[PDB]
Amino acid sequence: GRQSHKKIDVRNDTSTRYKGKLYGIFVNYMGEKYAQQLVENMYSNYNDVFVEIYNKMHNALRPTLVKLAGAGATFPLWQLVNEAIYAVYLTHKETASFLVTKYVARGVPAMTVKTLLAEVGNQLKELVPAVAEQIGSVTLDHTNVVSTVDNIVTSMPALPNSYAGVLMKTKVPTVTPHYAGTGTFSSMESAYKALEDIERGL
Amino acid sequence: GRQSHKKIDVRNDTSTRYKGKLYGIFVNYMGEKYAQQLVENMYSNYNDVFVEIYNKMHNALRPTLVKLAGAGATFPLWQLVNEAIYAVYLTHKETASFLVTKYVARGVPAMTVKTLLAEVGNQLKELVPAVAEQIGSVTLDHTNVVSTVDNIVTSMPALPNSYAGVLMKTKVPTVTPHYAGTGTFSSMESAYKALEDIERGL
Amino acid sequence: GRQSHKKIDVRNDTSTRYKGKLYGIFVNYMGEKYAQQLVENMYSNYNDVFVEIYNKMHNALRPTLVKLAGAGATFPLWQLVNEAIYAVYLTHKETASFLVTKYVARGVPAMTVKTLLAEVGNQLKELVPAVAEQIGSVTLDHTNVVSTVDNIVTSMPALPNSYAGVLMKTKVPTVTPHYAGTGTFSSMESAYKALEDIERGL
Amino acid sequence: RRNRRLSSASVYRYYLKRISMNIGTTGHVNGLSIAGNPEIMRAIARLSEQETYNWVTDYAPSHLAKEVVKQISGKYNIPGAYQGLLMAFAEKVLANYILDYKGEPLVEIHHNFLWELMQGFIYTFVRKDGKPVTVDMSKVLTEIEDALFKLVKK
Amino acid sequence: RRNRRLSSASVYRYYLKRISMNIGTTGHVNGLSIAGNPEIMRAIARLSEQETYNWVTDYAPSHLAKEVVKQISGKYNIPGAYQGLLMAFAEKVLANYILDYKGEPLVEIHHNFLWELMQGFIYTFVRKDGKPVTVDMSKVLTEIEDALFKLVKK
Amino acid sequence: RRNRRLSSASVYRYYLKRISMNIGTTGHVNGLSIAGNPEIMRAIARLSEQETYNWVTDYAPSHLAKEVVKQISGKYNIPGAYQGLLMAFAEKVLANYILDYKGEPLVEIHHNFLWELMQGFIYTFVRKDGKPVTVDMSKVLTEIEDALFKLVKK
Amino acid sequence: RRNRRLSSASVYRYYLKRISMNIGTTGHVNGLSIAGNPEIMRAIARLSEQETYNWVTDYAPSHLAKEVVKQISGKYNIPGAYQGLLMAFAEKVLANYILDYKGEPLVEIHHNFLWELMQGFIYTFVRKDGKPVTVDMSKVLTEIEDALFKLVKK
Amino acid sequence: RRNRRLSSASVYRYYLKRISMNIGTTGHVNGLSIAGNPEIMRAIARLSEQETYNWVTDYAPSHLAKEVVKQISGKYNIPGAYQGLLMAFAEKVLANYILDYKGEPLVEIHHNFLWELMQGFIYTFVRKDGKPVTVDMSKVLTEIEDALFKLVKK
Amino acid sequence: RRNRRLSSASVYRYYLKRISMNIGTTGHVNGLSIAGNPEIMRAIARLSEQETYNWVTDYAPSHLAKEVVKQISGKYNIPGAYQGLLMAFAEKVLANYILDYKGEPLVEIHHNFLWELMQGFIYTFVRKDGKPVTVDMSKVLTEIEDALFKLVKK
Amino acid sequence: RRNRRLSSASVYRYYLKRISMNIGTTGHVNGLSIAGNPEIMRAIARLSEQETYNWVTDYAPSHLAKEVVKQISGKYNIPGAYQGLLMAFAEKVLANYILDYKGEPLVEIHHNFLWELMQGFIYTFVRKDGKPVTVDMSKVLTEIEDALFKLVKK
DNA sequence: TATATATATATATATATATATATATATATATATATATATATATATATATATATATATATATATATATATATATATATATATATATATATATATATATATATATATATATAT
DNA sequence: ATATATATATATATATATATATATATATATATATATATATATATATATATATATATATATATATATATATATATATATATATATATATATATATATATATATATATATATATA
Repeated sequence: GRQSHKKIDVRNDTSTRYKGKLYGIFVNYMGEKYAQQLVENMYSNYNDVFVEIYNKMHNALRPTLVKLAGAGATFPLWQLVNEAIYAVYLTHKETASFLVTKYVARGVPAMTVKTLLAEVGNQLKELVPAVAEQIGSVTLDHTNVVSTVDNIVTSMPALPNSYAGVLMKTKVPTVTPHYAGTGTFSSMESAYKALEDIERGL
Repeated sequence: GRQSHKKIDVRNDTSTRYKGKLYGIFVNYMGEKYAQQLVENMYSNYNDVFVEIYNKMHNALRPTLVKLAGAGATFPLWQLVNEAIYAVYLTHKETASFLVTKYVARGVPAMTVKTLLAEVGNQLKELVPAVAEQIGSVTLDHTNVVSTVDNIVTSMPALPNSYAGVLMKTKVPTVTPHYAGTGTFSSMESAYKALEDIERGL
Repeated sequence: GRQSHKKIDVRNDTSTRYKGKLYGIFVNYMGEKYAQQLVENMYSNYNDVFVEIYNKMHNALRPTLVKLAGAGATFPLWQLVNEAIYAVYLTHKETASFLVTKYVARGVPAMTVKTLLAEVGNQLKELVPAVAEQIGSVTLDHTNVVSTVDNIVTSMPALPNSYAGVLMKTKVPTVTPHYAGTGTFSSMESAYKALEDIERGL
Repeated sequence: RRNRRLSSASVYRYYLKRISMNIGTTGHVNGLSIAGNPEIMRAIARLSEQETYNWVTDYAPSHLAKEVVKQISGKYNIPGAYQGLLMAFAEKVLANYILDYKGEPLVEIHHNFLWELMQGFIYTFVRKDGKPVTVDMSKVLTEIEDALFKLVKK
Repeated sequence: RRNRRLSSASVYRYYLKRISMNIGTTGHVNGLSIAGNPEIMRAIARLSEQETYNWVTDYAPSHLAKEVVKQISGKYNIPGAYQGLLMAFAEKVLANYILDYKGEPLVEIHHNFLWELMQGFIYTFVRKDGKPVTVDMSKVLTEIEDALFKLVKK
Repeated sequence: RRNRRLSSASVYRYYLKRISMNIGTTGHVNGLSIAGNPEIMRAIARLSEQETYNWVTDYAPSHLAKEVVKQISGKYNIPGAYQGLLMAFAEKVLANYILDYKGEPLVEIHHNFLWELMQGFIYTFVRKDGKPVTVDMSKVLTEIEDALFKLVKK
Repeated sequence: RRNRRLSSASVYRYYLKRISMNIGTTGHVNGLSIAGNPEIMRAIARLSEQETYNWVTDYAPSHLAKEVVKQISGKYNIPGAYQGLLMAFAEKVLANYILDYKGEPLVEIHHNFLWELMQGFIYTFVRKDGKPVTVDMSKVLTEIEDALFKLVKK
Repeated sequence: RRNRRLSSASVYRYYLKRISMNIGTTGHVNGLSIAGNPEIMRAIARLSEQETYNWVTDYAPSHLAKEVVKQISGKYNIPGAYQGLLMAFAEKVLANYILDYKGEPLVEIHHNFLWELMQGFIYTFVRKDGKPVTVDMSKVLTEIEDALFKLVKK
Repeated sequence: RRNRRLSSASVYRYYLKRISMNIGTTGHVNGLSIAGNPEIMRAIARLSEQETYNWVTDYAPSHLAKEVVKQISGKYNIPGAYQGLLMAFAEKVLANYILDYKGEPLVEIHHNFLWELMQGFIYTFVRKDGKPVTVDMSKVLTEIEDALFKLVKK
Repeated sequence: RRNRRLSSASVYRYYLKRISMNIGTTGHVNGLSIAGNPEIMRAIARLSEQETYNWVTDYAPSHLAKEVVKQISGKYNIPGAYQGLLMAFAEKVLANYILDYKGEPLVEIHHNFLWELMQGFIYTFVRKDGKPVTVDMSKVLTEIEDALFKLVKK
């Protein structure tokens, strides 16, 4: 017993593992070059959607999850924030009432849900412009978040999940972390990438 | 339940998926080089017809669909715009009366149909010259679209679908988005393509 | 029902489809290299005869067919022009009387038949020299086409279809569209071909 | 492809061609090895058989429509071209209206196909006896409709 | 893919395509050598068979749901589009609520799918006789719900 | 990976993926040549089979633990998340304590996992009837403890 | 340089010319020896690639501005000169105000560019039909402003 | 250069000569070292290819203009020189007017080119049969105008 | 040098410019011969690589300081100039105090930089909405202090 | 490597890894060509087979030793760590003394391993019931000694 | 067609030359091979024990990394399947006729 | 016979057009939803392996020593002798081809007119 203690996260190689394994599978479908281009496009899409949104959200929110219900038993919070990013924002398929009802049914305190919804909104408005405009300039809090987001969702109908998928960021270009203004802070991460290839003779 | 949330769209790899899968299938018919040329020509045609017409129309109309009947239940609108681009334009096989009758029979408000028809006219005249000339210089609206399109269709006979298929763009060349005048705006999309291969050492 | 709307025409790949499929069949008869040369020669002949004559005539006549009897029910016009190219010209097997009688029997107005015969003659004289010399310098019209073509055909006996098949263009070389004079206009088609292979690394 | 009256030969043609397509499909690239295994071969054979069976069972109505159109044309002495055209028309009207009823009235399709047949709709035909005859398209169009509804017992 | 009513053809199609996927999976790069060996070939064949069997056994409920939704549409003369939409709705309600009961009440999903169907919920439909008829979505929604509970014997 | 109830398909999946890993292991660089030889191929196949058999034989106890945790959650109306969490707890406690007995008392692990489940230990849950219920974590923890010893007949 | 529509050719042109500039930079005088070494050559290649990649990534906004200016001009029939000038204005206002918001109100820039366009603000243009038309500068200026605010959804 | 009908030869000639120009461009002085590297070589190759593709795409209109001018001249038995001149005229009128509509009415360009053709506008040509014929420049100039408007369907 | 956001391009630029400086250093006068030697060339390459590596590893702290200063400015609507000035201040206070702790108390540096910012410490800023706001220099200086201590967890 | 109970998996693992080592051994550089030859391949296969057979036949004694050490620890409730340590002790004493008898008396090795086990020779262990127990290292050391002689029938 | 320039080719005798071949012996130089023994050099091998460096194996536990496998749900990327309709593309299949192309069948003359 | 031409004509199927239409399947959109996967997170827990340590042992192998001996082959000598080749010189003589002469022609190209 007690074999090991695995850790599941984005480890600066999930890109490569994904590309490699899927390439290996698809060579038996496409031939070399087609499989190459295919896995390239597949990972690019997966990156620009899932990484850019969900991973940034998870990294931002993890400390608050630990403060509130510090435990391995935070998985319900993770699925909650996932559905928040998907079901409510970018789709307006459900009102805050649904989530709060569901997770108090799942045993989560209400104000916790309200707080998490507030923060995920406060950061998602920074990530995607469309939500930032739909909510406008309102700081979310467990006292005002439910009413505001419920107004926003009911004002709109259910949007097709195509909005949640790709096109949202596709149509609108954004400031890079390689710009002036508020895009001059993070490339440190990418910076390492550069160093890496130089050391590998690349 | 609720396994996933799929999204169906042109994801900058449908070219590769199409080419690869059909190449794999056909190599057991042609051999390598012949299957290669075959899938090349096949995707070329499918691109320059379906992409250039239908996908541009869909990307133009999607916001208006969400405005009008924002829902997952916009599939009738999609099939409507498909039939409009095919059955009425480029073929003159049916008049506006037919579509409006059919879709109110399917439960669609008539003036909505008229608006969508007006807009698909206003954009197809931009995409295809022949339709722009058949309609002339008249802005369509849910007040006048039906009369004008009925005049045009009744003036013409049922045209062979050979027009709607390939020949339309084949016989007449158009201004590229790589030109002066009104061809100086979109290559941004294509631009990315170039960058991509440069990064891949291609 | 209403599964799809197929369109049947030359799509810059019928060359490859023909070659590949017949190659696949004939490998089980001749072996690789023999089947290769066989399909190469077969398609070359089919090209230089059927394409150069019938497809050019079809591309010329399609618009006038749509003007005259715009319909999907234009097939009788197509078989009419086919017989005209085969039975009357290049063989002198029948006089205009036979075609006009047969197609008015099939429900075609006479002056339509006369007009179509006039135009197909007016272009066939441009395509093939021998027919141009047989008719001389007389612009055909529904007022004079019948008498002229009847004189030409009765002047001749029935000619062996070997003329209509291959030999006609085989014996006499013609000005290429890669020439000065009246051969300086069309290579755009072939031009695209060249560009294509350069993009394929070919 | 040229016209060929339906017969068992057509069934077998479709069967074998589907065999080729399926062996192409399964071993997307490794067609040879898949061709060498007898078990996947049996599976592909049975699949192609079932596919032919489906395609057959969903075609008899079209055959009956073409049959009644043939009978009507024979009764009106119409050249083959328009016989095939009316076969296709009967197919269309049974498919979109009789079976699935896409939302369109019959007379709408009637006038659609009328404009399809214009050039107007009373064509003259010369029988083998030299006696010219005339028939109205819209008349026979409606005529086969009633005959069609008689078949399905609508 | 185009809509095709489920039949054995679908079973075999899924079977063979899973064959291709598994032969791709095992020999991650050495697909050819793996393809040549008949033993791993038998293993992959049996695996794809088992996977097809699993997928079949976990689909009959959705099949019955689509059946009853089809019946309801037929008795209320609903066009194909909304037939498929209500099929999907019934599938959703049986999955998330009837089988697993994720923590959400029925009428909540009811109003959710109501907003899904808005434009607002009493759509007027023209039958083949020309007699226009109107139906409330929420009513026929609530109708299939209780009828569904009758199926599972809840 | 997504949740999948254990079945023979899982056995076969593990089998084939271990085949790939082993053919990778033997021919560290010359994977192709080793892939070509049928004898080493037979050896690798049998090794993968043996390893799968090992992994299967050394997993049934965890399966029994997951079963009893499922029964307990079913009788106590617990959402899936905590069902899986308690499955994991039961696996841990049987492994480190019941089978190998690493040197630690039971109630110590009990309090450890209690702090694991805190936020405190009496959670309120809403059944399908709308009737809220409350359950103590430490009680049901101790509850499945006894039932666990009942299984192994400790 | 003459006006050329954006294209991949532009990307590659910028790439190569930056290559020349960088090979000039590194070997400040000993350009030949640095040109002879393939390693520093690969380094310079990747550097120029990165610079082009950046310049592409940070140009799409100005591109969309030019796009919407083009659409508006086409709708109001202006000769190319003023179309380019309004593209310039749109980029100005999005850069200084929309993105970084240097300390200046919108209407201030509006009047600034107005005096830029004066001579005097309702210009007359003769369309291709011979019908003369007039348009106010300040009006369409404010018009494209709101349109621009719509794009970024400001 | 001498008159040579457009052909694939032209495409390849332009391609290779642009290769030479680009390799001249990048290595402004160190052309040799740049010529030695295969990577920048691939870059230059793809650049020249893209440039040829651009130039090809932007020539079909002028080509069709030359085509219809050739047809008209053949119809009116005009010596090659004036055929080329009218080709150039059609290119001009489509470019400046039909595509971009620089601010000038058609008839103005007509009279411009009329003075271009004077010496005065009814030229007499002796056909191959010895039959002299006369044609008015202004007439045929107008003739190709309407014909041109038909091509683009203007 | 003008403001440029950090990026991989900066890494490469530092790399190449260090190459130039090193080749200048080694062959003090006969730099040409050293430039011709490939071995010393590899040595210089690896030297410049290690140099960039050092410089990068010794920059992340100041970068994070600039980041948090950017966040504070964003929440307090500060013009760019003062944002950069506070970035520099945070860099100074982490360097001299948090890392090495030269002999000076926090409030001493605080008042030093305050006299740096005087003219006196409550500046008026007019946001994009036209609403003027005021902020105390000393307050936010104290604010980023504790905030900085939070980052390094000091 | 992590602990793994001896089973056929171990046999096959050693077998294949020795295959890799041998194919590396024979073709000191030309590993590929030797890898392609099936005859030398069979040779290497049989060699690795014989090698595993040797290694197996030379391990049963150590297996029996570890078995009896396990039994003794079981009767004296000793944690796994010291179980493995005593297994190693027993293997040492059987090898160096019982089989080959290197020149050393038993009690000498006994005191050697005693100095190995000090910190000092009566360790206190708290059983699963909470009842602590103490055991003298030297006693059980001598105890497994004689028991070992009983096995070998010395 | 006419030159000249040398490139080869086919018809009969001299070069240096090597292509060799033989056919006869004699050399030196060498590649090997024996036949007896002697070295040094290194290739393994066995004998006994000792190291070091590794390759695995086990014996207990502990890590990180990973390959999977579950157990709960949530994503993303897909692979299919379905349910509704619509495309384009192509696989066939009809229904009428027309081509070319070639696959075989039906009237006399050559290979 | 099989197969190829030289005319006329079928049927048959191989494709390709020429229109209309099916059904089927190949993909692709368009929405809703499954189900099965391929991965990826998110926590918890296994199990099995790939490694890495953390101690103690094995066996096995790879090398290296530390002595003694083999046998085997790698070379090198030590002497006598072969045998086979690599050349070389001796003399005589063929044939073959590779270049150069010594005449007469070709044909073929490289040029030049």
